Amino acid sequence: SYVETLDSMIELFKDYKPGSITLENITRLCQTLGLESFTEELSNELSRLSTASKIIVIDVDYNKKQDRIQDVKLVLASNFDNFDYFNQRDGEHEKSNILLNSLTKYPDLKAFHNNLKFLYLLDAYSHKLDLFKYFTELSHYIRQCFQDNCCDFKVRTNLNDKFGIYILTQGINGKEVPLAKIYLEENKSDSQYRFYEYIYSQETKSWINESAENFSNGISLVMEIVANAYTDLIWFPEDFISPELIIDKVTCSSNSSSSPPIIDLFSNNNYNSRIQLMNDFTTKLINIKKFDISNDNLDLISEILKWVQWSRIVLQNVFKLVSTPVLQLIVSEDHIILDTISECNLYDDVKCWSKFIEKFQDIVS
Amino acid sequence: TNSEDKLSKVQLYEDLCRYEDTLSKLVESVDRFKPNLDIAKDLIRTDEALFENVKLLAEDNIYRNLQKIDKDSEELDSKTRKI
Amino acid sequence: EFIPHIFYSLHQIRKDPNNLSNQLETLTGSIRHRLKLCKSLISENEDTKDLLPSEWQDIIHQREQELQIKRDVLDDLYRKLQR
Repeated sequence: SYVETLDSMIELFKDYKPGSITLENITRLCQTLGLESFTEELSNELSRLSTASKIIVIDVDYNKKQDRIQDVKLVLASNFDNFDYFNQRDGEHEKSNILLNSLTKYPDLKAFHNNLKFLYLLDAYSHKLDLFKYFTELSHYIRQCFQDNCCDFKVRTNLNDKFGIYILTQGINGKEVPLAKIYLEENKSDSQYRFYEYIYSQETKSWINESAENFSNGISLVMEIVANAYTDLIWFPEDFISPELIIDKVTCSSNSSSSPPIIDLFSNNNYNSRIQLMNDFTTKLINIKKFDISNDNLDLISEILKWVQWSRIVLQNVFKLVSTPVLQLIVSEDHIILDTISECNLYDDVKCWSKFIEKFQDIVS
Repeated sequence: TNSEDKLSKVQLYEDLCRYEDTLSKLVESVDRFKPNLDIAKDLIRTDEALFENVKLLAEDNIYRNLQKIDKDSEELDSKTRKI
Repeated sequence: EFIPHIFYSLHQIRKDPNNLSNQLETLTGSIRHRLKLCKSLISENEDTKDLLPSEWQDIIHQREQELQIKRDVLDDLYRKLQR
């Protein structure tokens, strides 16, 4: 418990004071991650800091006259050279480099440290599973899985100068809104946890493990829900997903009485006087931020995202409209019924959900 | 005697005071080889407050300009006095 | 100068706690040295401690009122003496 507490304190200090962007602080940060580092003088005006590990080599070009980083290059010693370290922006011909941006657009090393920790994770845990190859290809397999399953989700890599596979929905204004981020994290619970390569087969329309011999140990594929943030939190039925797949449960620590705002809305008589609210939930609502979607759990991505989208479009809007100061409104886990007037369920199309909310708003206004 | 009272009146004096207190707590913690996070975070936020007050002191020059215009005032008064 | 040195020593504390106790003790002693000289330098100079908000506005108001009364009396003298 001393080592775990010390590591937690070290993580807290690293996050609380990331340090200023200087060549010395970048070198110290790389050395703190166990990266080999050397500095070369390319010219009287230019110095290069080169940092290396098992697979990754990072060259950082520093302009001595301007006191500024000029360029950053990632090179892999893998047979896979096609690792995307650029931001995916639609319509810019200049692929903006994530590592360079993390050192030029931010006031501190926090953005660079997080991106370097991610590259170091892939480096440490890549062998015959190549995680640089697999993580690149996974973004294509997820995009295909959504096309085959008729899911209206867009897949982008590398959003806002951060490594990750981002899942976007169309918002009300046609603006793309991130729903979730998929990335690899170290499995703190089980160092013997086998992480396999799963490919989405176009032929079977399923995830398949082609090579059960290709695994890495002590890594998990994590799906993080991107909250736009208590009303913007996503709540799940306690039995919606197996508790073994829940990495981060937001425990409302026992000294602030924040029920789900949903459950406080079954307890507090401050309703729209036109609606009698009926709760038909059989399970408790829990706030989940992170899911383990490793191995056979890749099928759950579409189910989790449909719930997140339904919860945002239907549940959160119903709650907002009921909470603003007689028709019966029945709210259950997968269906909502407004007397004999309108209903919608979790398995209906987004167009049915929008029509339900429009009709509900017209009645409640 | 009133000098120290005036010095204690300005905030950055209290700022250096509790910054010293926070480092005293930190050194006591490391002496016990039991580093407490709250002490270090208090130290860093107090240092930040010190540094913002360091900027706030700089925009000094207004008092100096008031001082020169005061000298102009009394020299004009003396000139008109001998007149 | 003690500010940048405090910053830097702070950062190699927060970057490398895994250094042996010798480095931690020596570096904490160095920070204690820098803040000791800090408090000393604060101590000998009264002006900085005074530096360390409506009074400036009051001084500006008194300066402008004395300036305008001087202008008025000088205008009166100019008007009277021209005869």
